Amino acid sequence: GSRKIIHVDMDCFFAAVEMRDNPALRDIPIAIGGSRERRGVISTANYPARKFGVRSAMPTGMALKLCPHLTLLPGRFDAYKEASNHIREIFSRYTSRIEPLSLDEAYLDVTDSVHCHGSATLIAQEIRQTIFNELQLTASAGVAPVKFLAKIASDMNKPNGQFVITPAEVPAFLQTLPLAKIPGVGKVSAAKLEAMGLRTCGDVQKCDLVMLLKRFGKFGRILWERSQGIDERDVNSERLRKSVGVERTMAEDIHHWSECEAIIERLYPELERRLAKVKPDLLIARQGVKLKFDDFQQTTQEHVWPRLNKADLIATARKTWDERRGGRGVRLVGLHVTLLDP
DNA sequence: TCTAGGGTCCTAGGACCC
DNA sequence: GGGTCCTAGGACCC
Ligand SMILES: Cc1cn([C@H]2C[C@H](O)[C@@H](COP(=O)(O)NP(=O)(O)OP(=O)(O)O)O2)c(=O)[nH]c1=O
Ligand SMILES: [Mg+2]
Ligand SMILES: [Mg+2]
Repeated sequence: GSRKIIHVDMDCFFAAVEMRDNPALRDIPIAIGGSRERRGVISTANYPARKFGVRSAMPTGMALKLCPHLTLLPGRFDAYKEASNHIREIFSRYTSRIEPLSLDEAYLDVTDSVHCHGSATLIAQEIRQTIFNELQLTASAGVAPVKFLAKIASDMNKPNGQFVITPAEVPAFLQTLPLAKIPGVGKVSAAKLEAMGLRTCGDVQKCDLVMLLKRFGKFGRILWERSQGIDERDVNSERLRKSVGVERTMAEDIHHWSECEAIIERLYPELERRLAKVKPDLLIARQGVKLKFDDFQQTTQEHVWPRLNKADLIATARKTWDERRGGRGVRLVGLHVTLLDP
């Protein structure tokens, strides 16, 4: 009962789309992100820009100090979305067991595919080809017996490549796998783990499960499992959006409620529009707001509420402003909704 | 250099129920 | 005291 799992992952996604649509962007360093003056960060960068050290999540300020000729694009989301719709129609030609993780990424469980003589490797290659014809965008892929290994595999041979891991390669693959490459282990976790001489899955193999649950709860089980190649999570295909939010970071910290209110007036129409798309009657489970202060502490307050409603979001924001700002400057105001359950 | 905006999932206490 | 809902917040992903 080995499953055949594919992870497909578009190369340089936003930047690739911008380079296809404008060829002159191809060989010069580019990134999608907001300007330095807008306090922006980098969404992604093309390869000529990564060469300079530009990365996603990097303050644009730093990107420019690292790469002064950086061309900065604002991003065209409908174009990325269009591409994402296309690559999912392509997957559906191969299986209906498709679990998208974002615009540019999806798991596929092809275990029971009678397609490329049942070869998970050919299906992958054939998906990547056909995405490139049809879209002029390259993708990379990872083939493995479980979700997370397929994900790690998809990074191993990018851009425009793939990587297969068979059950037989699994133990050698894990011995040296750093924990930080496990999805769900980021900076903080990696540092706590490294603080106790745990760097690889091989280090974790040697640990006791009881102590691991004691010092991490459910996370430590997951760590213990994945360190062993164990990942019983099924490719889902039935997931639904749970929430929607709209937030803006000001060029300068605000200090007056009039300013906050004015921000909210512009945020609201945008949230209404985006919600109307998926819930015309605007019916919801919870609505609330978000402030982030100059000490980067962020606070949210949200409450049960039957329908998107501007005035209540403003009143809630005023309470929050008045009750938990303690004279700090404010860098960010946000609106938020929790969707109904079914 | 100076730290986005779109989300998901998990944890933890009190309310509330039984 | 165990479920589960409510609200707040953190880590992480893309
Ligand atoms: C990680 C990340 C990605 N994104 C956007 C831009 C990317 O083009 C897109 C896909 O994410 P990715 O697969 O993590 N990165 P990528 O596709 O640009 O690069 P790679 O080729 O997959 O390494 O999502 C951000 O807007 N902020 C982020 O911090
Ligand atoms: Mg990608
Ligand atoms: Mg991705």
